[PDB]
Amino acid sequence: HHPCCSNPCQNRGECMSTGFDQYKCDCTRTGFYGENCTTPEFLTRIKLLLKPTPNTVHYILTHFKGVWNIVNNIPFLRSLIMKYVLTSRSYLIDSPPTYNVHYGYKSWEAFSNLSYYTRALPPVADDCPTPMGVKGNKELPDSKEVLEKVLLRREFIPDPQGSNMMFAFFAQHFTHQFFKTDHKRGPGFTRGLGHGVDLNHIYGETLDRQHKLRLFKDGKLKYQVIGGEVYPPTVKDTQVEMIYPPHIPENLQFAVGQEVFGLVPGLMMYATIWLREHNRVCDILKQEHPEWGDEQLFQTSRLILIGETIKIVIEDYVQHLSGYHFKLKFDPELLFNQQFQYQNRIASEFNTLYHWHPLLPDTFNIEDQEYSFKQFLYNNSILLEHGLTQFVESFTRQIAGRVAGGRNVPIAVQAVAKASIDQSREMKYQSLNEYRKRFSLKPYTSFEELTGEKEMAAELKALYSDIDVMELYPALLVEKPRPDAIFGETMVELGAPFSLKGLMGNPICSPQYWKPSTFGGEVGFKIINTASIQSLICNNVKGCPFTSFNV
Amino acid sequence: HHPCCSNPCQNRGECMSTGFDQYKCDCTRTGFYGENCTTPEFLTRIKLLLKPTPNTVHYILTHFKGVWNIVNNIPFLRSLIMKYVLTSRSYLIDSPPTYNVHYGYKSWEAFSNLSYYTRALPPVADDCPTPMGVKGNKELPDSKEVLEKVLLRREFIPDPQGSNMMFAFFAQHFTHQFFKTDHKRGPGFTRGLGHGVDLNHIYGETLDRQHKLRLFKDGKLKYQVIGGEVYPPTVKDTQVEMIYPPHIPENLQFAVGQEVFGLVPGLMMYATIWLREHNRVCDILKQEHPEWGDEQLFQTSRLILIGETIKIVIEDYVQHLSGYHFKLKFDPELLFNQQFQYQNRIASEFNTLYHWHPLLPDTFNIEDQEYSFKQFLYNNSILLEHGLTQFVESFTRQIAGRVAGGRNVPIAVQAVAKASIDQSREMKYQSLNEYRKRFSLKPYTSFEELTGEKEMAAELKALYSDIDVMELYPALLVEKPRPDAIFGETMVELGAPFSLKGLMGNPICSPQYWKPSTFGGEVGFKIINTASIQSLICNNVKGCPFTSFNV
Ligand code: COH
Ligand code: COH
Ligand SMILES: *[C@@H]1O[C@H](CO)[C@@H](O[C@@H]2O[C@H](CO)[C@@H](O[C@H]3O[C@H](CO)[C@@H](O)[C@H](O)[C@@H]3O)[C@H](O)[C@H]2NC(C)=O)[C@H](O)[C@H]1NC(C)=O
Ligand SMILES: *[C@@H]1O[C@H](CO)[C@@H](O[C@@H]2O[C@H](CO)[C@@H](O)[C@H](O)[C@H]2NC(C)=O)[C@H](O)[C@H]1NC(C)=O
Ligand SMILES: *[C@@H]1O[C@H](CO)[C@@H](O[C@@H]2O[C@H](CO)[C@@H](O)[C@H](O)[C@H]2NC(C)=O)[C@H](O)[C@H]1NC(C)=O
Ligand SMILES: *[C@@H]1O[C@H](CO)[C@@H](O[C@@H]2O[C@H](CO)[C@@H](O)[C@H](O)[C@H]2NC(C)=O)[C@H](O)[C@H]1NC(C)=O
Ligand SMILES: CC/C=C\C/C=C\C/C=C\CCCCCCCC(=O)O
Ligand SMILES: CC/C=C\C/C=C\C/C=C\CCCCCCCC(=O)O
Ligand SMILES: CCCCCCCCO[C@@H]1O[C@H](CO)[C@@H](O)[C@H](O)[C@H]1O
Ligand SMILES: *[C@@H]1O[C@H](CO)[C@@H](O)[C@H](O)[C@H]1NC(C)=O
Ligand SMILES: *[C@@H]1O[C@H](CO)[C@@H](O)[C@H](O)[C@H]1NC(C)=O
Repeated sequence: HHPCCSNPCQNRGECMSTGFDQYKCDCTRTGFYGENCTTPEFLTRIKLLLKPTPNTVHYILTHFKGVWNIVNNIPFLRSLIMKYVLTSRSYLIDSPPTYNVHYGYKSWEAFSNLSYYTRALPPVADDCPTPMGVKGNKELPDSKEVLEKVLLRREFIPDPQGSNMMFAFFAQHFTHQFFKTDHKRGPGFTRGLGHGVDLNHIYGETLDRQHKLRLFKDGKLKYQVIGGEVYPPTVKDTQVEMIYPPHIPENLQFAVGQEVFGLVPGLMMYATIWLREHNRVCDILKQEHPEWGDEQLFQTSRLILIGETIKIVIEDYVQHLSGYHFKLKFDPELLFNQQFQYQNRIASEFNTLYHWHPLLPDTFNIEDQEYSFKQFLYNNSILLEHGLTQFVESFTRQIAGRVAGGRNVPIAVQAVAKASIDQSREMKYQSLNEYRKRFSLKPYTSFEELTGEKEMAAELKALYSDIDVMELYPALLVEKPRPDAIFGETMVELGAPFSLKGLMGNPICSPQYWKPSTFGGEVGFKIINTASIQSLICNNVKGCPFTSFNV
Repeated sequence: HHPCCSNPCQNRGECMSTGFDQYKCDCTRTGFYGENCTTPEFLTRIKLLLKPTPNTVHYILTHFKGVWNIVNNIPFLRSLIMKYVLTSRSYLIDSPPTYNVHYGYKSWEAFSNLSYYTRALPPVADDCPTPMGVKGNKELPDSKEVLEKVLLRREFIPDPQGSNMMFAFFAQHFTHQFFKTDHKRGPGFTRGLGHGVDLNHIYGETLDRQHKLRLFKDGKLKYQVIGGEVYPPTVKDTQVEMIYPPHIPENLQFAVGQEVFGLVPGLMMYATIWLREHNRVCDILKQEHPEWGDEQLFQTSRLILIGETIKIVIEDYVQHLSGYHFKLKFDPELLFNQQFQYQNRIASEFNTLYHWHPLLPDTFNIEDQEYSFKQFLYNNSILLEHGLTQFVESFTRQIAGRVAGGRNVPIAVQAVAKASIDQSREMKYQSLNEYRKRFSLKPYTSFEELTGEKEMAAELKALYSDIDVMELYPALLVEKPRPDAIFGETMVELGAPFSLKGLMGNPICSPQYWKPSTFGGEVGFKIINTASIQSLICNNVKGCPFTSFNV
């Protein structure tokens, strides 16, 4: 078996076979040396005793509301802090990217082939003696047992942070531009070849789909008017392929950039809101530039919408998820004198950790109705019946589920939850503890320490035996949450570097792009820098209902 | 007409229309302000009073051999100087990239579509009153007339810097991995989607082509053995498409990563040398790693050859061209504490300036024979007849043509020389003087100042009327050379930023890749960091003949 199977190399050191049964660790720039990269250099030892733990940092950022209130009002100070949040998080991501499901060593194939998700840790080699390497039993516990014992919802557990359905649907719509598993090829492959925030879920992944969605007048997207309301055009009108089961009537097959977005009326609500936003931006641009043509109106609006998206995601979405009293800021200039790579490759494990199915409620409650999963799925009649204003007002009020803490996956999606476990193993993911060490976190020393509780911990001990072979995905969903929080530490500490990297990595954030003329002048540039989830709804939904990401 | 037609914004200010007959310049981070970005800030005023001209710096680099001898052997000084070279040149290149032939403003399409070459200057708008904007006549002079009066060789002008045919064929083999114009789509499009030094000219641009070239044993590339010598395998054996006339003997239809390389035996010489190098690195790695299979042997050799290529290009090829007494160094670590983007997009103008037609001799002299272009073209028999040893010995001794200085384009390639002019015009290139200002050079104030001479200057004055509409490509070939140099200022000052950017921008130069484990341990790493043009031939050509890029 591969001499690296036991993952001997510590502290981001890299393992290489040097014979059939010997390895060498490459400790370059890790700040450690010795056979396994565990002897700290003097200056490292100094950093290690002065580094606060992630839990300490969390405490600080979630208390002293009064101090943060002052901090938030000193632009100089707010910038300093926001800069440090960006730099520290991004240093954890390999960029240019390295490994993928087929390459546990760096290769040109893994670097150059955009069809793969990248990998933050290399796969476990095919010939290892146990699924996690050398530890644990020959087989991992039946995934149906893991799912049933510690993942499936008994009573609905509401998110104590107050996340609503506007938030759950925003997360689903936004992340589905960059998590687009290519099932013809397997779970380690993506169809999102732009690998980030390019708004392909609005404009289409390829030029051909974009051209069928565009009106070719005024920079606009095609649309239809139903009952005086603007909605996406149909499949029949556009020839844009969409995934619909065969019983969907032609007039109900809306066409949008992402072909799975007809699956869910919460996804279509966002699709329709963003299509309106693009056309509203074209209108403002045409007023600023009566000399411009359609192609430039269209491309400039798309750049403006990419900036609006990043800005909302940082200052509304991540803000709300963080629970911080510090006010996060979208400001590309904070990086202009730092070392930072303006590029991103989507990581398989970032896709895995975003499988937030416990966020889903037991029913979808719009106005006086409570729809089951079966009535909601595929059913865009519900959208037309109630209308966008009612959808916003209903979803803003309805609470989502807690994600960490265990037993909160709705039964309606049990096959999806089981697939995440199975596919993690097909992709030969290393263990939870290897992933915690990869992200500068202490390994968990027991199931009880992971869960913070006794009963789920004891079920997992019986299922897995050894904490060091506990798997990443189920651990994210059973992990002890922060006090009154939606997530536990592992979710935050992996999720935040992948997220900030992907947001800031965008070329629009680069110094040659981040200038008013990129966006058609100061008016277009202000649209980005003042965008918000409330303004997005206010500008594009009749009556301008109030909204946010909390109930 | 477009109000930016006259190129009103200076100092890398960006021009935008603000109504039908009005523009705004965006002076963001230029160090200038005012309507056209021409009023310098105080620090800018200071930094401009202190900056030496390129010709002063070139003079210092090519004199005081005595001092440079000292500097070359003080590793700390050498590194400090090489560091400054890398950083100051790279800063001129937009990265992430911006314009292309269809987009004279930033857009997602121009960012994301890898089929385009990028553009260092936006194209002249389609509706400008003259080819170059607003200056000059309604039509540029007939390209055949410019070609015949100032470009065509009367008698062969030797390169005074002593470049040889090893150098000339190395330039052509090396640059044709990244200049691969997609003539199906147009001159502003490329088939080299890796946009740099990925060695697709050895390994194939696509995975399907790579797999047909590979042996699948020991990491190796397929090959044949003719009269005891190793050569690339055939088109028949591999089913790899190559460009060859119908008459070529089956066994001379050599198949290599790049489809056009059977065109010229000097290109097949280097293809053959590099195929041998790949398989020799396979043998070294198999010895080091008997545990490794074919796939990892193949990928790790590729990474190693990519490193060897960068190494030789900087320390042999660019060293030679530069004329400097300072010893250039390939060392990724010099950029580790600098701001630098590990990515590259090939510029259309870098392709245009690399049209080094005048390097070609009047005949190709091997051993006793002197072959004409007609006899040399598509003729791999000559390679087999003389053998690689004789190739290297003859090409090392045969001098190449001078590139600048005018009238040195061999007539056998006059059609290609005329195409460079016609296609520059189709891609709506801005003028020489706009390019010189883009790269911080003073615009030429007369045709005489451009050429350093009278007769060509007078022909060009009558052809073009205004120096501000002289064209880039033909200016590079008539420009007054540096003293006994192969190139003028404009060639070196545009060429060096594009070159060093594409060299250092490669992911293998990034801190996560630049580690001995990437290359299979210390043995593979050393192969890279001790590569030269001499060791390349010594290891792979029977008898280990002396070679160099000069004499
Ligand atoms: C972001 C939070 C979130 C939410 C709220 C959510 C809500 C819902 C929902 C009700 C509206 C339904 C019916 C489903 C059903 C599914 N989900 Co999501 N999912 C979410 C995050 C994800 C992610 C991320 C993936 C992987 C997508 C991929 O890789 O293509 C996923 C995968 C799936 C798949 C697998 C098919 C595939 O194309 O990979 C199904 C089926 N699920 N989910
Ligand atoms: C670098 C030095 C160099 C040399 C020594 C050289 C030597 C030779 C040679 C010797 C046997 C022959 C027969 C030709 C003939 C040709 N050259 Co070159 N070329 C060179 C630099 C280039 C470049 C760069 C291009 C554009 C390549 C592309 O875009 O595909 C080119 C283009 C061409 C093309 C067609 C592609 C195009 O873009 O128009 C032909 C045909 N030529 N050339
Ligand atoms: C990168 O940009 C290239 C230049 O735009 C582009 O090539 C172009 O692709 C389009 C659309 O696929 C082809 O045009 C076709 O448009 C309609 C679509 O319904 C067809 O029915 C027409 O008959 C026509 O064939 C363009 O001809 C083609 N232009 C070229 C090759 O110069 C690439 O598609 C873009 N690449 C990517 C990844 O987007
Ligand atoms: C290097 O890390 C390795 C891999 O775990 C260590 O090797 C194991 O060490 C344990 C405890 O000392 C023993 O069971 C064996 O000696 C090792 N196992 C195997 C399979 O060899 C090693 O001791 C660490 N090396 C150093 C020098 O600290
Ligand atoms: C910016 O450049 C513009 C356009 O190139 C200048 O306009 C010219 O300036 C002077 C007028 O005194 C003349 O040389 C030209 O006849 C003018 N041409 C046009 C089209 O206006 C303008 O002055 C520059 N602005 C500044 C403030 O320097
Ligand atoms: C990226 O890698 C995938 C997986 O290797 C490649 O997909 C395969 O293409 C091969 C070789 O042409 C085929 O035999 C199979 O049809 C594909 N295998 C799959 C999908 O798993 C893909 O071609 C690569 N992309 C690029 C640009 O090279
Ligand atoms: C391409 C990826 C770009 C954006 C991804 C968007 C949202 C994901 C945000 C967080 C995932 C879980 C951790 C939450 C981050 C809050 C903590 C912090 O700001 O440090
Ligand atoms: C893809 C880009 C990578 C490599 C470029 C390859 C060759 C370029 C070399 C010459 C173009 C003219 C450059 C002369 C540079 C010498 C001066 C200097 O180093 O500053
Ligand atoms: C080498 C191909 C020459 C083709 C001749 C057509 C162009 C003639 O051009 C003339 O050539 C003369 C001879 O060198 C020069 O003295 C003139 O200045 C030049 O205009
Ligand atoms: C779809 O939802 C509508 C409400 O608009 C409901 O009346 C109908 O029964 C649903 N259809 C299905 C197939 O569940
Ligand atoms: C090709 O080269 C051979 C020598 O190897 C030469 O004698 C022959 O004439 C050439 N063929 C053509 C078509 O010129």
